[PDB]
Amino acid sequence: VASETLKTKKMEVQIKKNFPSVLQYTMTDGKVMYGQSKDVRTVEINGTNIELGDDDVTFKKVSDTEATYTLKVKDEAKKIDAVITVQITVKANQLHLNVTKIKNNLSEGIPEGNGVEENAIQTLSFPNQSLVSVRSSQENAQFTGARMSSNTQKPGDTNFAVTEDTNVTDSDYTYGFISGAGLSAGLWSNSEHDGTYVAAPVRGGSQNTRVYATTQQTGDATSLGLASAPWYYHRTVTDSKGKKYTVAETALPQMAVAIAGDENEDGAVNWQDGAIAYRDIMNNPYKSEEVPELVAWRIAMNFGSQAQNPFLTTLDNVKKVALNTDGLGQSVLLKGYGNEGHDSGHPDYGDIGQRLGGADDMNTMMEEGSKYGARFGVHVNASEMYPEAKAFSEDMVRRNSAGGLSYGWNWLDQGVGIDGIYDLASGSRVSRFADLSKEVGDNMDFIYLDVWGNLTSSGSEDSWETRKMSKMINDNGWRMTTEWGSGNEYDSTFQHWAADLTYGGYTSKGENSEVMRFLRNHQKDSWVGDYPQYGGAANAPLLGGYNMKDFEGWQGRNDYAAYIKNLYTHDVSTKFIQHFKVTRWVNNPLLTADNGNAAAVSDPNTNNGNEQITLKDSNGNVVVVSRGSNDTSSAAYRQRTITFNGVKVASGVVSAGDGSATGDESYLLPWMWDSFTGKLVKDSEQKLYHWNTKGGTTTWTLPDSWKNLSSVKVYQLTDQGKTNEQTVAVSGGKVTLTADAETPYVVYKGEAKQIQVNWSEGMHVVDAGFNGGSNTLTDNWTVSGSGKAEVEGDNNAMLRLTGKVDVSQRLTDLKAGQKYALYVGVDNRSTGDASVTVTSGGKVLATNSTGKSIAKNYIKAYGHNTNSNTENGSSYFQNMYVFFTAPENGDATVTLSHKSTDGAHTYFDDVRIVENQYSGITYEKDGTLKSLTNGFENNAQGIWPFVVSGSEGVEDNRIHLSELHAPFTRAGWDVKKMDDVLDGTWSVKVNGLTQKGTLVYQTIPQNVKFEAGAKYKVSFDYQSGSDDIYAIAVGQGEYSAGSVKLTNLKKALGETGKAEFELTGGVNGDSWFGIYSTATAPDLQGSTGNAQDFGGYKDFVLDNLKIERIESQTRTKAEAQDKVKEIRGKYDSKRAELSDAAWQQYQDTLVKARVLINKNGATAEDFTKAYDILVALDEYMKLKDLDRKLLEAARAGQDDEVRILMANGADVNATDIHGHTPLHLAAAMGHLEIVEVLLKNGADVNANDWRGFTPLHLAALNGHLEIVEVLLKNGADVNATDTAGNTPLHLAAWFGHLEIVEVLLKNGADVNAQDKFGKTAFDISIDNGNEDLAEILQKLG
Ligand SMILES: [Mn+2]
Ligand SMILES: [Mn+2]
Ligand SMILES: [Mn+2]
Ligand SMILES: [Mn+2]
Repeated sequence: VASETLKTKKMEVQIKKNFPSVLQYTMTDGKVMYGQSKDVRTVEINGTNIELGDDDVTFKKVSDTEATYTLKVKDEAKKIDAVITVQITVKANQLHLNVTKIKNNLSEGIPEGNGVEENAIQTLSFPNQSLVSVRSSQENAQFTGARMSSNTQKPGDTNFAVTEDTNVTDSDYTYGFISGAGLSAGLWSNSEHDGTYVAAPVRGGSQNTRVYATTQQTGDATSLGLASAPWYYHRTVTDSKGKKYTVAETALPQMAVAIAGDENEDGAVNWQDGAIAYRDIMNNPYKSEEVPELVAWRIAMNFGSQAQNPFLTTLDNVKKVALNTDGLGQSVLLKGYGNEGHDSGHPDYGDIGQRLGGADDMNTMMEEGSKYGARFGVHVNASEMYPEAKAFSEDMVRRNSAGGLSYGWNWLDQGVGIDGIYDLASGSRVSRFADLSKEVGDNMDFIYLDVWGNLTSSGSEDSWETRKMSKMINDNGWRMTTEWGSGNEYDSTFQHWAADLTYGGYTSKGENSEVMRFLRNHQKDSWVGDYPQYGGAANAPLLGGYNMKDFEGWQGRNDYAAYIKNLYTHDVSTKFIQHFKVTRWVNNPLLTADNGNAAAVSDPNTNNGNEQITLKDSNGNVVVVSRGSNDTSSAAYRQRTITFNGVKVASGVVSAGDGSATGDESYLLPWMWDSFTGKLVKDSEQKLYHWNTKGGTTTWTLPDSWKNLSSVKVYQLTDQGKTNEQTVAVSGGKVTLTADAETPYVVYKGEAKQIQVNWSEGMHVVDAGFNGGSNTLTDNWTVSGSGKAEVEGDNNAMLRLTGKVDVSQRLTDLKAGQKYALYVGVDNRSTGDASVTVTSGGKVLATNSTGKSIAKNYIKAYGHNTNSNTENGSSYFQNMYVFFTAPENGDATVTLSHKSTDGAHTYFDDVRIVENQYSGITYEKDGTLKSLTNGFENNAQGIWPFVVSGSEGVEDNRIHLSELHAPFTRAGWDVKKMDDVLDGTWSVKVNGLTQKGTLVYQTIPQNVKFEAGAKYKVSFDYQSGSDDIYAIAVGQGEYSAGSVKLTNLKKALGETGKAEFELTGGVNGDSWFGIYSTATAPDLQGSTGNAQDFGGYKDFVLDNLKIERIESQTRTKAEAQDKVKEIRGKYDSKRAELSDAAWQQYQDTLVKARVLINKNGATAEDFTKAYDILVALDEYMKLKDLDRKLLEAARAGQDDEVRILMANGADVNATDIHGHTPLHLAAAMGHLEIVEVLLKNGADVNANDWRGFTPLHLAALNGHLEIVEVLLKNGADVNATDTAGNTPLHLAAWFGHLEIVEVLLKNGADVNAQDKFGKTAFDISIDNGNEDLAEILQKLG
């Protein structure tokens, strides 16, 4: 066989001239490794194997390190005619085989827009190429392979001896290493092939197998050789609509081997030796070099327009974690960074959440946080989208075989699957990442790709697709991170279901492979950590494993202390270990002869034959992690010792990662690296992290570079940073440390200076979140008053006020003459008012206040929800707003204050100053509300003036600000029957909250304040899917069922409806209105499946709210005096006959009104307010259900009972659930003996009900000739169009009566009137099926 030789200082490779093949590798020491010793010249194209002849291969030795081959690959029958150019290069102990050019003589290339390239070279391989091989005739001939396993009970590895009986053909592995005759080598390929896996719950590149092992006979022996799995070149793919595409290669085909001897000098030559060498040739995930620095992983969540975590709050929280960890690196995943929050706006990647502070605040957060070693990344979705998203198009939609939508999940809106192949082949996805790139430049660290591999985008989402997905992302300078534990083996540096050990159970975790973890532990957080509950891989892995907890809303996670406790429990040590590369791993108790690991490295001379891992860095430092015993029944199985350069730095049992049992582990870990590129720090910066689980006193040997010190400085780490400096003596290079249980300490060689932190940079105040300790109330905020101001809270610190106290601070960096919103979270337990006020040189620009807070916080992702115990096991925190214009003066100041000097507490947190164009609030001269309008077009956050109620308890509330994207968000697109937006770009949307029997959302006095005794006209535009599904609720104080007044609303589905009612301020000023979910079931109109959800039958949209004060009539001292006489006469003698709690509320109002009336020097305004309050008291004192019994009396036919209730004092225009007044309920039943008497008492004859009609329509429909004539006399609207369109003339002819038409037309009924349907007066009688009504219609009409 004509050959030639390639040379390096480490080896000489003999290569065949007739094909790109190796005969042998001969190391400097003479050890030889075989290649393909047999004449094998196979080239596979598009699945057809073609054997290449002598005339088909051209050879050129370029240099001593390189050869070029030109392969004439042809098959006329199978439409194959290509020219493959192969390069072979040698470098040190490595060999590379690259396909550098692929010329297709049957194609002019891919037509524009990734059209189908006919006879395209889709796949390429060299079957049984045997680039590297071992024979059964060689000393210790063995194979080690690795496949994907997300199951802690099932290893992904295999280890067996290569014996005469070894028979395999194209056996695929993610990794394969062969060893024998004192040399080991693994094969690397960039192949995107999907194959054999052990356990994986998803696709998304989990099944990437790039090595193919095959046996053949080499005379005497059986030879096992490794080849690369097939490569994809110009692959043809099909979208959900059947449209076919040809997409170019992700990269050209590449492969390599690295020949190793006894690399770890352990006297054995096995896969571990090849693995060490493999690192020099293997692909490395982009930005994997930074993984060891990411000590503090967490998610900062935003959801449902709430803006729970604006970008500049996230920066303050980075500073808090930096102080508590002494500056260890961080990785913050922004979940809901975009659009309205999490699972909103998918897949508009470039739409940075405007309510969070937009791209401007994101960049500030990223640039500034980077100074503290914090990395930032965003949660994106490439599988599901919502109609709101500007990317939503018919082409983007995934469709099924039937041609219908591939529906996603319904929550705030209905998600629709994205056609993944379209999104890739059209260039759509890559332009959306480009949109984000434009916003973030080079500031953002990573992308977090959710769900990829679950098969929502297509039934494929394979390694080829995943590779192209990771490329798009890496090309914009972003490190790849994803959801599923097994997902994206090639490019992911983090799996959420690997790092958050709680999800999915033991079958769905990180990578369970010794081979994979050996090779890449330092490059990823994608392994199995401690979660003993799962067993196997999760029972005290020696290398640790990232254990992720969160404190910023993700899944209601708000516990800061547990977050930090967990960092020091598992993640400091895990990260320390990641600064070293595994070089040896013996006695793995997971690997047995029974699970396919007979040949696994089992040394009885290291660690008593129990598990041990040795790791080293590029500087020759050695870490040794040892398991106390390989018996899971022994207490020692969970005992680990860690040594750094032969010195004990950690010992014990970690507290169980599943939170089941605390341990005893104590450590003194040398942290020698900066939190940036991880370069070594200087001696004055060299530090040790100390942790003692049980607490107590432990003695330790300091690292060698500390042996000559006489003392050390120890600081206890808090949210304030380095505290309680201790000087500890050093005797014989040893220290004694007393530590409290689960408490962090940092040890320095000398005195260390405090990390400089300037709280709330860019937030227009200093320390907006109250994280500066007790000290902020001295240094940043200014306290004045008799009362008490304290920074209370061991978790999320708040401001706690007691008595008369003013906490104030100057506003900075405001834009002169620009409109700003200033909101603060407030929880008021005091009856005395709690205020927010913006002033300029003594002038009050804006003020707002709250009495006792009347609504518990149900926002899951918010820091102070009712599950957070602010005081007495609850949280009533809700954002209180002020709107002002920044002064030209340039001198503005905020004041948080408490008015009454009672004992009760007021809680404030998160002072937010944000540019805002809202101007819908118009006041009176006295400062109270004249009117409020909201089109929801400028909401700083949330559904303001409404606040979310408890129909779903503490949840990621299915209520948010809906966005316009026509035609997709409008009624009529697909199965959609309701508009998301009624007016402008925004509305308040409720999704599927039917049959709750409780309040959905409501106004609160701190947003809308309804003055005791004052009348208001509440009006809004709305859309409700079904009749009686939602209701307007009218209450006083904290909501209690049976204490609220409901008005069930009519179906407005695709047509904006209108609602308006009169609200009278409750005697205690805690009156409000909102939306209530009734008990009646939706009218799904025969919808099946997701159609029930998307349709809108279960939904409620509200827009254009108008609240107007109705100016009352001016009263005299007299009118009011007389009203006290009247009110007391009716309810005095009835002393505790009804209630005792309601007697206190009655007596307190009579005192209030008397004060106003009798104040020496009172005025008409005092007299008319005392009278209006009294009128409202008389209404509260109608506790005996008279109003609900009067309506019950006109119904049944009780002509005698209406007489009793009316005179007694029941409401003249009392309404039921359908807005029927006593006139409506009696005009329809045919009771003239009830209507004649009710009309006399000034009962609203022109009052509109549920269907928008007056008792004219109800007296005409049921066939009452006596009630219609007496109604028109009393001033009934003959020309009255209802919400349904029908006037009293129309409905009179529909049932079957004529007589009414003549009595209506006489009074002035419009015959030319046309309803909403399109029917007129005469047109109705044609389809009636009778000419008995039509005859008198044609005579006059
Ligand atoms: Mn070795
Ligand atoms: Mn706070
Ligand atoms: Mn609007
Ligand atoms: Mn939405």
